[PDB]
Amino acid sequence: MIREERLLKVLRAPHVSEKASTAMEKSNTIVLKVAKDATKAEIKAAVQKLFEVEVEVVNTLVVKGKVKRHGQRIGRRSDWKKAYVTLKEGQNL
Amino acid sequence: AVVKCKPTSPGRRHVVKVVNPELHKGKPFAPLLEKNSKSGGRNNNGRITTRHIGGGHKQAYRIVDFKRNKDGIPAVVERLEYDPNRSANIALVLYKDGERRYILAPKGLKAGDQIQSGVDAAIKPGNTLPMRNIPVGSTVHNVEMKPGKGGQLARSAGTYVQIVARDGAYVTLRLRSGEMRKVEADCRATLGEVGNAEHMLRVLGKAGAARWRGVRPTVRGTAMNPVDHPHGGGEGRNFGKHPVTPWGVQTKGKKTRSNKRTDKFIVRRRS
Amino acid sequence: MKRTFQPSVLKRNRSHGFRARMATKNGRQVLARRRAKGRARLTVSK
RNA sequence: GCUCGCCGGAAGACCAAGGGUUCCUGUCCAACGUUAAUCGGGGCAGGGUGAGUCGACCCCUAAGGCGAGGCCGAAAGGCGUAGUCGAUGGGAAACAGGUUAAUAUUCCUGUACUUGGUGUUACUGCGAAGGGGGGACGGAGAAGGCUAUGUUGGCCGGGCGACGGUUGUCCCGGUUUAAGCGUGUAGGCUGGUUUUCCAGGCAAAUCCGGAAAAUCAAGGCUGAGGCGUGAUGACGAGGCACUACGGUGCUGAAGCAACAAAUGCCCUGCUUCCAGGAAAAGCCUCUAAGCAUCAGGUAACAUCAAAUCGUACCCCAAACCGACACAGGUGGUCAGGUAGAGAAUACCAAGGCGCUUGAGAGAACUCGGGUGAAGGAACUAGGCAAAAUGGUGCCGUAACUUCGGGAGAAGGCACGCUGAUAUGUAGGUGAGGUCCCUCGCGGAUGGAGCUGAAAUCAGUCGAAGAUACCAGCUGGCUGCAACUGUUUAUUAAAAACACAGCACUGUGCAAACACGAAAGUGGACGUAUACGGUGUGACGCCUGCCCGGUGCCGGAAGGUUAAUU
RNA sequence: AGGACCGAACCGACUAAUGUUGAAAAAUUAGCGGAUGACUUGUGGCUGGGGGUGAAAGGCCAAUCAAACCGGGAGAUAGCU
Ligand SMILES: [Mg+2]
Ligand SMILES: [Mg+2]
Ligand SMILES: [Mg+2]
Ligand SMILES: [Mg+2]
Ligand SMILES: [Mg+2]
Ligand SMILES: [Mg+2]
Ligand SMILES: [Mg+2]
Ligand SMILES: [Mg+2]
Ligand SMILES: [Mg+2]
Ligand SMILES: [Mg+2]
Ligand SMILES: [Mg+2]
Ligand SMILES: [Mg+2]
Ligand SMILES: [Mg+2]
Ligand SMILES: [Mg+2]
Ligand SMILES: [Mg+2]
Ligand SMILES: [Mg+2]
Ligand SMILES: [Mg+2]
Ligand SMILES: [Mg+2]
Ligand SMILES: [Mg+2]
Ligand SMILES: [Mg+2]
Ligand SMILES: [Mg+2]
Ligand SMILES: [Mg+2]
Ligand SMILES: [Mg+2]
Ligand SMILES: [Mg+2]
Ligand SMILES: [Mg+2]
Ligand SMILES: [Mg+2]
Ligand SMILES: [Mg+2]
Ligand SMILES: [Mg+2]
Ligand SMILES: [Mg+2]
Ligand SMILES: [Mg+2]
Ligand SMILES: [Mg+2]
Ligand SMILES: [Mg+2]
Ligand SMILES: [Mg+2]
Ligand SMILES: [Mg+2]
Ligand SMILES: [Mg+2]
Ligand SMILES: [Mg+2]
Ligand SMILES: [Mg+2]
Ligand SMILES: [Mg+2]
Ligand SMILES: [Mg+2]
Ligand SMILES: [Mg+2]
Ligand SMILES: [Mg+2]
Ligand SMILES: [Mg+2]
Ligand SMILES: [Mg+2]
Ligand SMILES: [Mg+2]
Ligand SMILES: [Mg+2]
Ligand SMILES: [Mg+2]
Ligand SMILES: [Mg+2]
Ligand SMILES: [Mg+2]
Ligand SMILES: [Mg+2]
Ligand SMILES: [Mg+2]
Ligand SMILES: [Mg+2]
Ligand SMILES: [Mg+2]
Repeated sequence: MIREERLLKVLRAPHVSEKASTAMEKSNTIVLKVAKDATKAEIKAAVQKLFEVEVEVVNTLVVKGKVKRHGQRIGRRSDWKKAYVTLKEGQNL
Repeated sequence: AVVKCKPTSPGRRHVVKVVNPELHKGKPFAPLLEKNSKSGGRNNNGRITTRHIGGGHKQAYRIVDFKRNKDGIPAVVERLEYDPNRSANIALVLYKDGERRYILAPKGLKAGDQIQSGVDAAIKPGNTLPMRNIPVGSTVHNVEMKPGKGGQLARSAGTYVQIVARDGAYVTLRLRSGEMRKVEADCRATLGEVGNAEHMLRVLGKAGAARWRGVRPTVRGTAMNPVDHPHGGGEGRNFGKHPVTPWGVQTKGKKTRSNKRTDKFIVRRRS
Repeated sequence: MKRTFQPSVLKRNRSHGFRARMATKNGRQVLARRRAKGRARLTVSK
């Protein structure tokens, strides 16, 4: 079992976008920003505990931050991890 | 057999090849094979130390019994075989206890022939005996230099050694080079001549055949510049120098042997 | 026409990378020189 | 949007390398874009990369690297054993359809598959760092059996035509379906089984190897494709309806056969040749110590697990290497039609483009092309350049020659189209059906349909029938080099280098020789029919005289002569 | 069968014209040689500067080669300009 302090750290935010709303509407899939080291098992356990719904499958991907400019100064945004969490057909989060 | 090729193309006109129909046409005996990869003539510093080596056909190594110490057990030749690693052919012999080995193929040996090694082996071609059990005057090959080390002399195709005398614990041998050499009577020898004596009759016929054997072109010292070779330089063809190696040592007649450790064992240099 | 620089990240790392420099004392002196100069980029690794 | 032009073995599509947001959407036009720009690979903001099966990771090793101890070396360090790394190679498993503005073998639908852990059922000698097997391997060549794929016909849907004709032997379109699962075929390889013994396989072995008998011959292994199923499904020409006219909602026929056919598959096959063609693990199988109703193994049933990283986009290029949005360079895969030997070439399909300055004018001169009276190398250093030749079949072909050649020598004839021979021939393919069988994917026969050169005869059009593209100029004398190769990246390709062949000479193996203060290593797991050095340079006929000079080889009595004493 | 023949891909570079502040610090166009072999090409590896490598041109060793490049001795020395 994964300790609940870990679980409280792995979920960072819901992800808002047209793809995310379409995913939730058409495939019962919530899209979340998660911690970089959060595995699929941790994400699933944390959604099943913190949001107390049934998870079927977690798909994950790493988003690489963009290069941006702030007054001729080159900067880079941080990389971050996205999770496609598919709910179990009556879980409705 | 020695057959001349017909001149259907300029690279074939001079080819003379040796066809031995007796050789096994299938693959070698796998348990006795080994990998050996090529060096290009380079040593462990990565430097060329022997020029003119590189390329050539991939070759597997055949483990050959040069010791022939399985005494008192007869064996039967199953087949002659081609060995890319040496001039002589090799014979796969089956020992009556079920063990298989390769030996250098003696002249006239063929499938079905029985062989043996030991102090009580018969004096017939293919049999290995200590030379104090082989009569003086005999023709031998695969001669040992130290007892139990393994055969080291008269291994190349068509070669043999003559036992010319026996004096105490040493025998005198006439080597192929004409040298008379002493070696301890307990050193072993195989009776007969190494086979494939027609090996020296082949003609490669073209540069490519030498490239197939891993021999790279030799550039004459006189075709170089002085910076590269003592023979280098000159307007037009010029020599005017005593011929030397690329490292500047006279190469027409100067002797290079210096081994006082082994001088005793030589009776008369090949000279 | 073929030019002199033909990139390969594996060759780059094996020949100039941090661990290649750390492997010999003269490579470690390269690293010491670059740290003393204050280079923001020690090797080709980053 | 309609026309036009261009590429199409690419200028289309897709991998790997390399790049790194260039991808999609909105907004903006300062700078950047060789012009303008409302546009952009430009600015700014937001969005986008979804895996048990793809790849990495991982197991395994090659070259090579590092290397505990070790050996060696003023120091730094060199080499190297046991090991440990290292792919460009070996090792488990997924397909079809739908979907996004942008991802999909990753999402969804449907249908599969692999490995491993734990729990139950039955059976039970399991056990490795050891043994054996296997994995596991070259070049070339020939042919059969197939598939991809194409063509025609059939089927179904639509059409009846802007100007003579078009209800027919007319026209247009479609005619697609995977992995998996069952079958075990064309073909390839091999005799099988059962006992007993044995100096071999670092010990042992029921395994391997060897020997000896009995007894049986069809047993085993491998194997494309087809068939069935997967699939009552999906897809589907087209048609119906909306639009925010970009596309979506819904419905949906036929979905067959013959012929042709790969460079793909059977095939890591077969045949043959010499230059004689990785390794290790996964895997099978045998045992050691060890445990021995435990463990552990064999299959079945359930259940759990398959993490992590990559995934956008360019990729013969405006995104990679070339300072550039640069006529350059960059490995692999796909492979339609008509003609054609063809991946040449011409025109096209799918698909992609018109190359980021234009508008005029119609001088000299320059560049790239077309044609040219009469002459025809008179040009010039030189026929430089240009012009010309150019296909297939057949006829025919000299000196010389190493007997292979020279030779495509030279030179010449035929060639389109229509009809007949025969409404389509020779030939290929070969159904329905019948005869039989040791029983199927079957053997004999039969031939319908399909497909189809080539020739001859007769006629016929043009100036011209290898009509375009494409596609040898030829002969005579002579120098050099035997030949195929190599070379001055970027003014020299040659007569220069190499070469097979020849000779001399060194070298007896701890070889000579070479790299190395050394240890070592190459030479070579080679052994004088071998290896190094040197010169000469296929072959044929040959290779004369000189050892005084220099060098090398041998001698060693005599003179001279170092350190030492 | 063949370092065999003709000829694309592929590799090369014999001739000419163009280009020469180029489209290009070696190319383009038309022609040209090899094209189963001493062939060609990808990935990785090894050899290091009086050193390597060289079918040998003093060729090549990052647009640099009769002694690479970078830093140091170093403000070498310069009866010369
Ligand atoms: Mg999933
Ligand atoms: Mg993933
Ligand atoms: Mg040599
Ligand atoms: Mg020679
Ligand atoms: Mg020269
Ligand atoms: Mg010199
Ligand atoms: Mg002269
Ligand atoms: Mg002279
Ligand atoms: Mg950007
Ligand atoms: Mg865009
Ligand atoms: Mg502008
Ligand atoms: Mg932009
Ligand atoms: Mg190793
Ligand atoms: Mg080492
Ligand atoms: Mg140590
Ligand atoms: Mg490893
Ligand atoms: Mg690999
Ligand atoms: Mg896309
Ligand atoms: Mg077919
Ligand atoms: Mg993609
Ligand atoms: Mg442009
Ligand atoms: Mg370009
Ligand atoms: Mg073409
Ligand atoms: Mg004009
Ligand atoms: Mg003109
Ligand atoms: Mg003209
Ligand atoms: Mg005209
Ligand atoms: Mg004229
Ligand atoms: Mg005229
Ligand atoms: Mg005339
Ligand atoms: Mg004249
Ligand atoms: Mg004149
Ligand atoms: Mg000309
Ligand atoms: Mg012309
Ligand atoms: Mg003359
Ligand atoms: Mg020549
Ligand atoms: Mg040539
Ligand atoms: Mg040049
Ligand atoms: Mg030139
Ligand atoms: Mg040695
Ligand atoms: Mg010569
Ligand atoms: Mg000559
Ligand atoms: Mg040829
Ligand atoms: Mg070249
Ligand atoms: Mg050209
Ligand atoms: Mg030729
Ligand atoms: Mg050719
Ligand atoms: Mg010169
Ligand atoms: Mg250079
Ligand atoms: Mg110097
Ligand atoms: Mg000084
Ligand atoms: Mg100065």
